[PDB]
Amino acid sequence: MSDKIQEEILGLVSRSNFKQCYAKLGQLQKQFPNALYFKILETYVKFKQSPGKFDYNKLLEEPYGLKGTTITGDTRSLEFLHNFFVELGKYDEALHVYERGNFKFPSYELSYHWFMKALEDSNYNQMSKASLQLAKYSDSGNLPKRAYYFWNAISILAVSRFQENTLSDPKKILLSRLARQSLLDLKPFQNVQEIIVYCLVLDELFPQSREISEEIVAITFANFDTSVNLYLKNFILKHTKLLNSPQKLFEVCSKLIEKGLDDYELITNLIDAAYKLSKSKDEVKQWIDENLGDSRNTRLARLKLDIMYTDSVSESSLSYYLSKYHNKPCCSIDLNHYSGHINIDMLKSIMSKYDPEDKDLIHHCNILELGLIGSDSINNYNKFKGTLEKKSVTDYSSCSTFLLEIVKDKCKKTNPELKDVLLCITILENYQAKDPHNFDTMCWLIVLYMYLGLVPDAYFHFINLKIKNVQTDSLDYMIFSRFSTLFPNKQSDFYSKTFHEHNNLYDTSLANLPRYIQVAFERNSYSKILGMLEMRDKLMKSYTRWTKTLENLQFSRLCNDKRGHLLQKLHEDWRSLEMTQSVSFSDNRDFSILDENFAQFLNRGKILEYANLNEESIFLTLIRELIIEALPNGEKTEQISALLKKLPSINLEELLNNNLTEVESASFLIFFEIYENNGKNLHDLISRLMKVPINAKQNWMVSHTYLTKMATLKTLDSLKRIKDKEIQKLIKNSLKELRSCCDDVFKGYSKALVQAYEELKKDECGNLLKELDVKAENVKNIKNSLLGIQKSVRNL
Amino acid sequence: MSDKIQEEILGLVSRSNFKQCYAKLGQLQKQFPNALYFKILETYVKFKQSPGKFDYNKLLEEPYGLKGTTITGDTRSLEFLHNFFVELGKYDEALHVYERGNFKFPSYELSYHWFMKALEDSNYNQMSKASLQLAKYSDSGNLPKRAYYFWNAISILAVSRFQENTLSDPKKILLSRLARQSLLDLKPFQNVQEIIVYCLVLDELFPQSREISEEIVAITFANFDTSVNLYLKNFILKHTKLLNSPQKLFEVCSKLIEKGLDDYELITNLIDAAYKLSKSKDEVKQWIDENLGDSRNTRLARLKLDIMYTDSVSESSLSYYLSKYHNKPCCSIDLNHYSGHINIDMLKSIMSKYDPEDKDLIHHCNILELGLIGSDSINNYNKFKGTLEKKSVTDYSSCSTFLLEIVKDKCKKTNPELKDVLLCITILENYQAKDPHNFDTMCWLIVLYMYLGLVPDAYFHFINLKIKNVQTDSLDYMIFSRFSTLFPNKQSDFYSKTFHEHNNLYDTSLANLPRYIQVAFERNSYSKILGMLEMRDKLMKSYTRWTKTLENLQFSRLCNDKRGHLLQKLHEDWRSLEMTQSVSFSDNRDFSILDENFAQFLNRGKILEYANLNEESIFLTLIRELIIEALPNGEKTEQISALLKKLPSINLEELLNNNLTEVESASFLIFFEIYENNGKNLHDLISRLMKVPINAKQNWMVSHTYLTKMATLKTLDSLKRIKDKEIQKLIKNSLKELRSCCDDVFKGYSKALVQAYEELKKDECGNLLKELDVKAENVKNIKNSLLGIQKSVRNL
Amino acid sequence: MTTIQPFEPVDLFKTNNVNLDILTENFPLEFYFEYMIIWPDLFFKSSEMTVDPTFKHNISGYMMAKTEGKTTEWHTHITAVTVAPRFRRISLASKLCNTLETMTDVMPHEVNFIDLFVKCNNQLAIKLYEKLGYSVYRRVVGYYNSAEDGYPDTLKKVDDNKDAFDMRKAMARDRNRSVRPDGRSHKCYPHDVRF
Amino acid sequence: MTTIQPFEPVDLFKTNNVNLDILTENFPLEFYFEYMIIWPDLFFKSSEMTVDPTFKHNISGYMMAKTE
Repeated sequence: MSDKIQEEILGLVSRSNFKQCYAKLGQLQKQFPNALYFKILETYVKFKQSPGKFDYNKLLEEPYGLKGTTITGDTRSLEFLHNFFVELGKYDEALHVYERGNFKFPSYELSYHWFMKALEDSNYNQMSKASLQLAKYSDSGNLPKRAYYFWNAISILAVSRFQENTLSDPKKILLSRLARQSLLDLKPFQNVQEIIVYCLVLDELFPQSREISEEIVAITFANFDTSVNLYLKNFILKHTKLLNSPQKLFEVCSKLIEKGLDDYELITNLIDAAYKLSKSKDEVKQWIDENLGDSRNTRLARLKLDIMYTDSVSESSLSYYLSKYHNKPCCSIDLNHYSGHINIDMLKSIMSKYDPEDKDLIHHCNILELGLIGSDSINNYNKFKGTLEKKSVTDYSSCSTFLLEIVKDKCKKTNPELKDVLLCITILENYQAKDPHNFDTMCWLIVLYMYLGLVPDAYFHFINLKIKNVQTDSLDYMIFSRFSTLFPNKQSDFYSKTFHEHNNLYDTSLANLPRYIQVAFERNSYSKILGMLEMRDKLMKSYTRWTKTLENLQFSRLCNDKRGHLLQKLHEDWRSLEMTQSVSFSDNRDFSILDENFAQFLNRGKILEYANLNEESIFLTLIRELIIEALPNGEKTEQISALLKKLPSINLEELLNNNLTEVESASFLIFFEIYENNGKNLHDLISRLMKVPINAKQNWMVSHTYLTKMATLKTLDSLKRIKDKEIQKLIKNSLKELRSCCDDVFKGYSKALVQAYEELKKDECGNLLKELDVKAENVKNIKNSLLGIQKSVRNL
Repeated sequence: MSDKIQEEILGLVSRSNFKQCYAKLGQLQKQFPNALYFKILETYVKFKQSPGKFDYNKLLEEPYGLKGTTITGDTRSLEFLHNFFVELGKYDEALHVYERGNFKFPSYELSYHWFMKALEDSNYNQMSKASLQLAKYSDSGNLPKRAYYFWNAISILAVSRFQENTLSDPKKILLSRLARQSLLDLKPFQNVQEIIVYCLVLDELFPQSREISEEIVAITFANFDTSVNLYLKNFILKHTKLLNSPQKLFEVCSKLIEKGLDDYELITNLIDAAYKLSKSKDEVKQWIDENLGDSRNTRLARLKLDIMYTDSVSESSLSYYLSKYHNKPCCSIDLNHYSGHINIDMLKSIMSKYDPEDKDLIHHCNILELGLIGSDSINNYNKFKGTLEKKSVTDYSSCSTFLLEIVKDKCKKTNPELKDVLLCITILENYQAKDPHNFDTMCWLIVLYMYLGLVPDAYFHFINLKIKNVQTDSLDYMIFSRFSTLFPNKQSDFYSKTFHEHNNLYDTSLANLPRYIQVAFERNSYSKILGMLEMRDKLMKSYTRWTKTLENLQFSRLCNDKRGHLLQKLHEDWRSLEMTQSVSFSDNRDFSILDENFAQFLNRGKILEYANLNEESIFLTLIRELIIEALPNGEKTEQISALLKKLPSINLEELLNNNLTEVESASFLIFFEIYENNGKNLHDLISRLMKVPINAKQNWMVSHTYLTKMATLKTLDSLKRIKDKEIQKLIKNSLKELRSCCDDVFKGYSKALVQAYEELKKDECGNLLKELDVKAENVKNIKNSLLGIQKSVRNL
Repeated sequence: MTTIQPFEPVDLFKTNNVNLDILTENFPLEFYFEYMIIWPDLFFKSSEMTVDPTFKHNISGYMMAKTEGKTTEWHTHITAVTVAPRFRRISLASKLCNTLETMTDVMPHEVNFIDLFVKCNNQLAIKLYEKLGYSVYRRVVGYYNSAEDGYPDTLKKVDDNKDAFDMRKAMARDRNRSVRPDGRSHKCYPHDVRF
Repeated sequence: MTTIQPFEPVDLFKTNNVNLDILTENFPLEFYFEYMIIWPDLFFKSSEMTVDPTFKHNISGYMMAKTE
């Protein structure tokens, strides 16, 4: 009954309906004079009607804030007060009403609603208080009293892991002691999940105690009589090493291996313990071979034995490993880890002794990745390319590494020529046609097409990767970085189907996570809860999430679309980030899919410059969007003033040029000058924006620079506060000039691409294509893709 | 988590502890307001509490029925609705929800779930629609789109063979056209399995089409260039004959024969082709001999040639065949097929020309089975009984041919004398004692004992047959027919071990078939599927499967064992049959194991009256069983009312006597009178049942009539609805004599055998027994088994 | 006269004339399905067109095989061979074995050899298998051990009632690489037979 | 070189080098999905960074566990 009343008031409240709202609330307060809920609703309707006319202190802070004397136990009144205080940015007050409500009207139901709200707000401090009240009133609950002390301990661990900055040192010590004591009083533990939480409390809240390490080893070792658990494996190995007891470490590793665990971490710690116990190398080797038999791990254990007992890998252990692994993909990875202890001439001698028939494609890949012979990738590719016709269609091709060596070498240049990029694309397209599922070559094709600004050709490969669910957070950066200024086509499947479906992770799955975490608490799945909290925090803070939201606001301005719902969502998402008490962004992007040394590649490879976005660039883009929203009212907002104070204390223009493109920096300064200075210097800033060069040698920056200028100038032309007729004439003339040059810019770039093509057929490029038996395709496809982009850009 | 609730709610429903269920679901419903799954659960709990109080139409039909508008994509919601609708017998609604679910929320998973659910339900129509939905959304599937078009065709193939009655004449042509075209669009075929299904589609859905036969011959002949497939062998031979092309038939047979396929079907079609090609008799004979050499077929090919070219078998071809096969057990079968064209005197002359040393046991057996000499089985056995000591213990003696000839002749009598039944038994046992692995004599020993109702000695024989697996379906009928009234011993290994183990076929293997059925489609083993489709339909409808369950229900009634569980499976088994949309029974009993004319024997030989069971007898027994469940409630069920209308529209009483024993018929009529007429006429009906004579000359009917009388009266005495005094007077009085007589009958039965032994010693029986060189066995051992049977009866 | 036909799944209802033989195994219902699903084309039955299927089962036998191994060890394995009692000693059992040879020496199988396991005491099968050109490759000690017998602990004790012969026929493509004249002296454990 | 990674539904295509083992059970797809649904964090794999994923399967083993 209540919810229909709220919907009609608030339903009216979207419009606002101030006169009908007050008539209806006045009837409801006459019917229910003691219902605090209808008085709170009247205060909300007042605030929504005229925020600056209603005294926040008198109507909210004094009755219901941190010193509030008006306390209720009605769950609807508390939920509505919470949502009201959150909307006001009053996050301390928002959960304080539940804490006060539960103090005055203690119940299991109210304590449970408080715990659930504190989980939704990421307030692990209030979750810790609510869990102790649940333990106190557990007789009316559905879970045994013991469960709520584990919920309290997990809440204390969550504060210590994710919100440590919220704890004074005396409070940290107090909470650590409370967590340990409350779990100690619950012995004997009933299941492995309770033992895991107890070990987590001991390991993380009491670092460097010997007594703690003895306690963790004692409790974990006894569990291994009956069960095998991988969390307890990790605890016992960590703490037996901290105790520096080789005897106990040997017993633990032996017992777990005798249970049938082939684990390289167990085998290495067993070898390290056995060496410290003065056990002979042959005794340890024989014991491993008897208990585990022939595996990848037991063959690698012989190399670890040689290193521990003789400091160098022997020819006998290396030949024994290589006899089964020389033609396995993992071989180069396995031996590179031991590169400091393996004689390279010995390794080259063993690798050269195999029969010509056993020296398969894999074996030659391993030789290359081990650096045993100079790069001969062209001859090796030509020797093995006939394997592409014999493989399963679903198996990924061995020869691709040879081609990716050539592509990576060309792309490592600080400024790859347009012909070098088109050469890499021509090699990879001709290969991808023969190995259609090879995701390594497909990821390189996407990135190379994106570097050329050829988003439709990048999209053709990206749809074949079948990216969905959590992969959208880590991989969408390859094609959706700067999408509003690379390919602004709302009718394309790229935006209407792929981008929209990829947002379901943040809009649906992220929104559902608090529920799943609640069920994890109720089901005693305690070992996963802290990781589920971390997963939620990383998705809330995601670079990909925030970049897509900000780019969609810019895209919706560029298309003259309605933005009210996107701005509302931005403000709701920002409040949700502020409630975490640690406003930061999380980079979840998987760059390691392109190269292992990718971090060095980002700093040096212009090939990913379009996807070069950091925390500061996201934060500057957010501030720009909030500035643009504030511009029509012409008031400075406390929010923007607080965000600007969080920026590094350097010159604003230096900060912009270090984190944004030259055109993005010029766009920011234009909106900032209107906000800070009422547009006094706007003529010179628009003139500076127009001077940013759009040249045919700029690749993706051709579309980006054009569309960032267009988005800036269209936003200014819509801004009713620009009253100066000379400035209005400048904006319209700059829009006309920019529309008039569109065709010459894209024709100039099309001519540069054609010329670079014709250069591919000559000299070193033509020789390499002939050696690889690769046909230079038709430039026609490129031209058609660029013409599709040009048509989409011209129509704005 | 979805699963964890479902058992617990149903487990509370199953204990009728309904009251908490709504609270728990309401607790879930507050947590999960949008989960339709829990709303369906509410209906299911509702129905179980008071079916006649909850409006099926209002709560189920409008949201979920054939016009239901409430459609969900949650597989768990769909599965639970399906199982509920099936439980209501709403089989069309059960799968309709999936079609609507897949229509509204199409996905690979949901299309797959729908196909699997339709597969369980034997709804061959629904796979065809389900298969098409997978093909459209195969892009997220693990099999190529091409597979799902074959799946549709096989589903179309499945309908036409087993569910043609479901297809209107316009729909058949449409499905026939759809099947062919979808497979045409996938040419070229990738494997032999695809070719077969295309050939299968053409042959059965486009019969008698000239173009179709030409197409199949063309594609099949071209495959025989590289590979040899026996299905394509069958396809090509059929249609080439349909093409009436002697040239092509010769070419096809020659090409297949030259590949080393010794096939008489190839040879005959080769032989048939050459004559129409006017090839000379000698040319064909040499060509066959040159390519195939001396084989069983090629020697017999000369006989077929003689008939085809001169209408008589020549002495030369027959003698050449006989030169090697006259003393082979296959000889009689081969020549009897040609009996119509072989001069008996010419055959007789050759068989007499062989040396006495070559006229071995098998030679004389062929002489006997060919009717070339009068029956001399007594002298022949005595001549050849000396082979029994020298043959392998594991080898079968052909001496049984002579002894079974005696056995059949006595058993062909319409009414075997008690001495006559024992006479065969005495002969066979001494032979089985010498030929323990001969099943031919062993089965007759098995068959003879059951007619006398001496189950334990036959069971002594059955255990040595090692009947297991599929043989239980075809062979258990000899001992598990009517077991509840032949040998009601729950403690005997016969029931506790043998009967129980034999049920594993129906309770576990039958349930397991869909998972095997699924993999065949995924593994593209299409060529076996349509035969694999067949097994289940027969297996639900198997005479043995249904009989054992119904007899066990009576047996559990006779033993006062719990039947609540037993009926539920019966209703589940009945529902499982009904969903197939073709209610029938399948007679899988192998009567051919005993005699070649056994179809003629069953209708005339009282020796198998105990095993004489037809569909009508099976259907009648079910109706009696279904009645018994309704009797305590005393309401007429639509289920029974629908079934009774399916019985032949004659007066009831004749139908019973034509398919059930007189005592079963009298019992059967009784149960209706309480059900149909509230029991007005029990006074006369019970008296008629009691008047049915129990005489010592009725062999198996001695036990059968007694126990059928016992089972009926105990059920009535248990029936708390019978309130009338004077009927109750008779019921307990009637039982009272029945317990008293329990021993009077058995001694007279025990008395009767001993005189038959004295009869056997004297006159025709004894003189043959002196001639047999076999001496009558010891009566007491037979008496003890009867007195064991008698002992079992008292303890009832 | 014997014609060779595909074994259909429903033919298991028609194999009683075959399967009541004391030496022929009635495998679990699951087991028959496996062979048709993975290797449908090698699972066939011998049919007598002389026997009317309306009155009597015409199935005189059927063959169960699998293909296994890789490279040099790619072969066809004869798992089970049976012939209806009425049709024994007339070389039908040879015909099925020969029928495999034509069927497996060609595409798509092109196996290097055919092998089978036979009990060492089965002199009847042994002489049959020798006569077509199969040779003993090795003796498998304890191949037919029950759970009660346990795993054989030593190759030195041999029992013709418990050991199986690994019996091989090399194809022409194998160049006799997979057969040996002295294999009766070579002994291995059941776990050493791997492909 | 072993890293511990979440087990993804599509990894079931890449486990043959683990699951052709005579002692390792190949469960129905439904049973793997039940563990992924109820205990998504307690279903994880060991992956070998030494083995190029494109060339061959880098899954060296896995754990399936539940809380109860």
